[PDB]
This record gives sequence, structure tokens and C-alpha cells, in this order.
Amino acid sequence: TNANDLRNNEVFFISPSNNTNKVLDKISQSEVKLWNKLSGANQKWRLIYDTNKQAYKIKVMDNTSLILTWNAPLSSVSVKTDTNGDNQYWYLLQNYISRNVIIRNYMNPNLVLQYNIDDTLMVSTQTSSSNQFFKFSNCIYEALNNRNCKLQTQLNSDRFLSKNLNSQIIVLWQWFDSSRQKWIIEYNETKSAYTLKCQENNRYLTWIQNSNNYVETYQSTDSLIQYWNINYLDNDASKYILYNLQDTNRVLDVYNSQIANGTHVIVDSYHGNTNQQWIINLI
Repeated sequence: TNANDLRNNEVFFISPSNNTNKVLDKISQSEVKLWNKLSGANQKWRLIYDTNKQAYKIKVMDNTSLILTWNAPLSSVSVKTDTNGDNQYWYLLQNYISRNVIIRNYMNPNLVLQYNIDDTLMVSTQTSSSNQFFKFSNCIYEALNNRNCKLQTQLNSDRFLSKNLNSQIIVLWQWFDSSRQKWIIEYNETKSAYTLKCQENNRYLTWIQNSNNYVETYQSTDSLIQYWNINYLDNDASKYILYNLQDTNRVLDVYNSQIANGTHVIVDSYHGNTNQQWIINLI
């Protein structure tokens, strides 16, 4: 799959190459360690790419906004407040075939992140050992791919993304355990984004481009209007934003932030308010 590619603005589990069941974990306010995979937000990391530097920040997703930091001149690493230090940027360079990634410090590219036998991390000069290889696993792909899900607006705990009765228009509706409110989320390798298929009619969440900008269930198409970048909110892994591929500045949104049954769901310019936030759960 290309779903685990080192894309800007995606969120990952970072594992030692020798153990897919351990992940980089912010255990305290400052310390990181490899730990049993639990999927808490303190084990999830957003990549923020700096094009000028060709290097990334690696930000924990537990709400603290702390970033992986080499404690120069020492060999220790920590999570620290982002002060844009050169020691806080990392090159992420991938072996295409093995999928292993070296995490190389920007300030001193002689040094790479290393995991030790005792599960601690440090920086070190480069060897040929697997203790300097990491695997990256996109969190959302792991959790949601090929799953039957429901999507709740943050606006109200009992209003869900629903195909309207006897029309293709997609609206908010209270839960009634209906196939019109159940969505199969599937990653499309070609578009590198998701489709969401309504269980009732086997048609897909699609931006219908006119002055209304409604979403409707629509037949399978290669057109970008049917494809969605499902992401966590920038600093909240408990909520989702869905950006449409036709215009990735536009997102799944609730018309006028209304909560009434039948309220139109639309695609509108990103602002990131609660009307654009969605709670996705497996059925």
C-alpha cells in the first residue's frame, strides 16, 4: 500500500523495525520510550514538513503539541516545546523496498535516532544495524480501512451522516441503526484517499459541484469529487476533518451549523470549527 507513505500532515505510529507491536510513546511531559501498542494519542505523531529544510517536525498528538527533540550536545532525545531549533527537525528517508525509515537529525546529520534493547531511545552515529530502522504506520488507515462506520457531527451527540429517504442528498439524522447511516470506508490506492460507501444503496459520498455544494450518494467515479483525505483535527486525535480531493481547501461541513434532522451536509471552505468536525466510530 501507499497509505503509509511519509506524507506531510499525516499521523503515524512509529515502530522499531524489529517489533510492529511497540511504538514511540510520549510517556511523560518530557520523555519518550518504545511501548506496547495501545493506540492512545500519546503514541500518535503528526509529520509537519519544512520544505526549506527538506526535513520534518514530529509532533505528538496528545494535545500538548510537543515535538521530538535531540538534546544536543548530549545523546538523549525528549519531547520539548517547539522553538524551531535545528535539533527539532529530522530527515525521514525511506528504503522503498523494505519500507524501513532512518530518522536523521537535521542539526547533525551524522546522528540518527536509535532504539535500544531496553526500549529507550537516543541518537547515535550510523551503523548497518536494524536498531536504527523504523516503520511508519498511518493511524487512520490502520483503524478505519475497510471498516463499516458511522459519522457523527461534533455539533450534536445524536446527529449522523445519513442518506436522505428517497433522494440521493446526504443530511444529518438522529441514530436509528439504518443502513442509510452506515458507511464503508475504503482507501483507494490510485487517488491515495478514501471513498465512503453508503450501506443502503452502495453509492459513495460525493461532492456535487453547483451553487448548493451538497454532498450526495453518487455512482462510482474516477473524478476527485468522490475522494476524501480523512485526517484528525490538527491537534485533536479524537475528532476528524474530511477534505475533498477536488479542492482540498474544502471539507465536509454542516449547513449553517444546524442540527435538525434533514440538515444538508455540504462541502465548504476549511475553518475547522465544530460544524466541520466529525466523530467516526466502527459499527
